[PDB]
Amino acid sequence: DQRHRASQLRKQKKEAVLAEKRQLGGKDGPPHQVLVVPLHSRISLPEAMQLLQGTVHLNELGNTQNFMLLCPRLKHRWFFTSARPGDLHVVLDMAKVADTILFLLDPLEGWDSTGDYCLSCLFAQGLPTYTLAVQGISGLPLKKQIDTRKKLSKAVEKRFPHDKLLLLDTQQEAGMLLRQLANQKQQHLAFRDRRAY
Amino acid sequence: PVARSWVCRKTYVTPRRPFEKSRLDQELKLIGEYGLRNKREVWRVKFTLAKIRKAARELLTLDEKDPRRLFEGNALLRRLVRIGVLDEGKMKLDYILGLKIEDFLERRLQTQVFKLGLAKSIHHARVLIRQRHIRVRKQVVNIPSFIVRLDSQKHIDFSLRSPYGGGRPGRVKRKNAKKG
Amino acid sequence: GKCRGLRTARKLRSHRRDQKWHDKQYKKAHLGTALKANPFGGASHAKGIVLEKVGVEAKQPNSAIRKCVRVQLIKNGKKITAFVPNDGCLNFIEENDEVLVAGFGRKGHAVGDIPGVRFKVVKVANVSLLALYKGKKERPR
Amino acid sequence: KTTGFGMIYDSLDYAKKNEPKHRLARHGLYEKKKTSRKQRKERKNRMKKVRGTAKANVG
Amino acid sequence: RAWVLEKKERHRRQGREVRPDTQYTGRKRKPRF
RNA sequence: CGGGGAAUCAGGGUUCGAUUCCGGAGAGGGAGCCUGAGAAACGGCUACCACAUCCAAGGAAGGCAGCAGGCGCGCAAAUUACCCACUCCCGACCCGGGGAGGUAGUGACGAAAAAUAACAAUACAGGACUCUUUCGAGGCCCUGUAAUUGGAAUGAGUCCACUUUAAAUCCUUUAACGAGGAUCCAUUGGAGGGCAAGUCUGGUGCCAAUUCCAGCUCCAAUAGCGUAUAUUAAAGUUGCUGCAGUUAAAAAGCUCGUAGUUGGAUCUCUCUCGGCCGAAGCGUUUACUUUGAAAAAAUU
Repeated sequence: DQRHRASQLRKQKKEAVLAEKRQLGGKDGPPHQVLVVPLHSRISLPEAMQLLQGTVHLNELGNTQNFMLLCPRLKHRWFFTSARPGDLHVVLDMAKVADTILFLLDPLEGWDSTGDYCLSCLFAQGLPTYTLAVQGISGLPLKKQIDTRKKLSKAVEKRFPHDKLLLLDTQQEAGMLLRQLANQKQQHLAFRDRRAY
Repeated sequence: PVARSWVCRKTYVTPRRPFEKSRLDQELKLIGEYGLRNKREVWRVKFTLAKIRKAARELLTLDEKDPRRLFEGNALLRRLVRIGVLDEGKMKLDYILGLKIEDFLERRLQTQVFKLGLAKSIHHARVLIRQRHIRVRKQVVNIPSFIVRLDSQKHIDFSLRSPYGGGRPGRVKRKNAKKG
Repeated sequence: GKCRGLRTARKLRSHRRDQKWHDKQYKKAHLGTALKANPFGGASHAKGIVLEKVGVEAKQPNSAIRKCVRVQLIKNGKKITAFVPNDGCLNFIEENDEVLVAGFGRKGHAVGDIPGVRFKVVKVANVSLLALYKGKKERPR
Repeated sequence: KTTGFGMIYDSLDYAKKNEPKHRLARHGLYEKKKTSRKQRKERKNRMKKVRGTAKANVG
Repeated sequence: RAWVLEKKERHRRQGREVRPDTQYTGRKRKPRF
């Protein structure tokens, strides 16, 4: 009876989680909105936005371009947007609607002082789920790539205490990044959940 | 299944009473004229003595003609004479219980360098060992707590590759002479 | 007195078996019902979602108004009332926050000053209260 | 001080018989194939889905 | 704070050595984490 | 899961052992088999039950408690890396293969060693010693303390080479550069109620006492130190060693009575067959003690 009772509770909780994970990004839900924010002036954002693009539907505006990405095999619908830090009504308006924020990081230092300003604004407003990607670890010599990754994880630990760093270098690692973003638990913000936006 | 060895020990024991005035001062006295870094180098030498004292009192309860008492009593006494904490004429299991911590701490390489006139203080000895200025026989030693056997006592030389030994001047002297 | 026969091992063994149960420390760890009603489930820490903020009055010889929080644990759904290190540390806690909760310090018994509260809050939003109060870190919301 | 091991062979022919492949390649007498384990293992599993002479046509 | 005072004076009745009664008798030093 | 075994340890114990060695069991739950020397085998098959993938909707296909990796669960646990060079295994084989296994990555679980300064001069302060009854003098010593000077020594690092290694890395060896606030800057906790350590300071308010906050000074351990929880010792507060039951927790209302437990004194080797011995009834049967064999390593 104790084993059967335990499996009854596990059958309940797993069906609840399966409903919530399928409802975002799937065929019966809104697109998984990803906001890509670089944190240094040495990060080439058009180079990173090239790697993320399945079939692509490229929408664009007067200055920025936000493209729709559909992956039929992986069964997940994306909406990728970008925002340079330092323009407050740009970054803060599209981050309160985003489900995932992708931070791009300098291989050498942690982030610029502008990126330090942007992070203080996003932390106070409320973060959704975030994933950290290092863009230029292959430009460094191969000897120091283990060593400089060791130094980078120190400078991140002041603000992101225990979080894995990924790499955005190839199309392979880009494909690994999309799978990490798709299958990841979502941070439920209290404000925007109670209202329709 | 790995080809590794997981066997490892602790070489010290923390005392039960952490703050008592009598034990705090006898330990601080030992750090003073032997130039130790912490209390752990006091508790380590205290621990290696109790291991010897436990082995002595286990053999002593055995009767005199027991062949394990004769083999391991002679083995224990030879090891203490070899590191120079026991006199030659004091080879008996009863004299082991009369040892103190200060007999073991006197046999370190830090203490022997100060006693041999190779250094100006016990703290000057410690920095001289660590900076690769001291060798025993033909081998350079960094470890101040290197316990010196009796055969190595008169062979503590002074490092042929050192400025204080063979004669190649240091970084500071070379940089200074370039100024003029 | 106690029987001292050579062939009395069975009675000496069986009696000590039954007289162990009459120590309350031995019964708590061995009956198992003291871990079923434990909110932590035999753990050392537990995470939970903050429901609201409340205030708890202190004892009669030392009057005070201490401020606690009502947090509902995740893994079992039980409600516990947790203590915050001071009133200054309550600025970093909002409702519907995930907090990591430990015990206050005496294995189940309450504070020697304020009754009714048995747990203290260690982390909020996956950062620690010590680093938040000392200005070392900032918390996301 | 420096400690090492060495061995002297009777001829160059006996050295090419009794030595490991890596020690000869340190001297320039042997060259190894440059295929990583992934390239051999994925190719191996790719041609076990094909039966016949078309095994040799696997990319 | 007042609970500390009656315990100090009880120890004063017992005759053991006590610290003198001052302004800093019962004061929480700092928050405890 | 069991065991070897781990922690603690005066002695007796108490607690632990999912976990690398040994034995067992299992491969989503059950069941039935084929082949084979050996399997009721799941990196084999056939069903049912629970899930779940592709579709032209007829059909096909599945089993990570293997190595990575992800989701979930949670207080809680690392790389979708390189190699068969080591140890061994398999094969028709000296040659092929091995996420067995090895090597790097992450790693303050834990364990060992061990930097963050040393010396000389100058100035004050203490303690000896020579001459003086003393005060005092000591180019008499010794030891400390510096908003004081001085060059001597070095690693941490940056970066050729050699060595290492399957190829590398690390360590080890070495060219070059590398230290005065040597800013190349050591933390974590606790103290004005008991153990190590307070006749402190400034804001905040109740009728001089008194709620809250920020500091100073000191103490301890130190590349470490707090907190929570489980457990051991403290605990002779589970007592065999070794506790108690008048008044403090506790002895039954009284007697008879099965099992169990405990029970007064007494008792000082031999017969045939074979070469003084060997075979044999052994002598009432035990418990006890001593000796001998036999008992996996690793751990101790």
